[PDB]
Amino acid sequence: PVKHLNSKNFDEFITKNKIVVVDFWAEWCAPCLILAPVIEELANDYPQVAFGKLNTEESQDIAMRYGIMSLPTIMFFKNGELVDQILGAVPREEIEVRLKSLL
Amino acid sequence: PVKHLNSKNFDEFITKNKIVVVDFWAEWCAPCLILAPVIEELANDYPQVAFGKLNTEESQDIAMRYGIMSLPTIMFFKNGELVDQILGAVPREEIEVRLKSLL
Repeated sequence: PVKHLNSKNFDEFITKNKIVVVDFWAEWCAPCLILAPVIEELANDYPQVAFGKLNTEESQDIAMRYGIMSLPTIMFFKNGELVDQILGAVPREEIEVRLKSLL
Repeated sequence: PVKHLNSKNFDEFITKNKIVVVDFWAEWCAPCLILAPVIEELANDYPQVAFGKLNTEESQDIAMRYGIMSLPTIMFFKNGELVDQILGAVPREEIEVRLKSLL
């Protein structure tokens, strides 16, 4: 249920979907890899939210445009606008409380 | 004067050199790219310190071993041991004050 985002489809994803979570990650980032299964299970439980993953090395232009630097970066979008973020691994509860507020 | 480090030569670099600075960076990281010229000029002024750069995407095993997550990460080594770090872009003065303490 988690979309693999790229430079070409990123804008469409956050435009067509009202409430969006984007996981900005990298292959070398241990907390990123650790967080991925929890993002997957959250995507399962919250089909009313669109979840996407953006590999910073793969889509460097998206990473730069958002000034990504601290990983994982979990960004929350509503109506195409960045409304919240989490920097670094956090508990599932941290993500879930922020999701429920946006819903 | 800044060495390009990789998985094979990393340990040697921080072992053979008593005082070392390592710049952990990525191509998509704007503060990383911004900081690179200042690292270069510092390497110029401090030939008594070995400076190296480690591209996280290139040497993922080194990145993971050190639990790198927040970029740029500037790590300071003495006798092969991590003794200080800076997370994120900082002024040159921040790096220079920490360098002078280690010297």
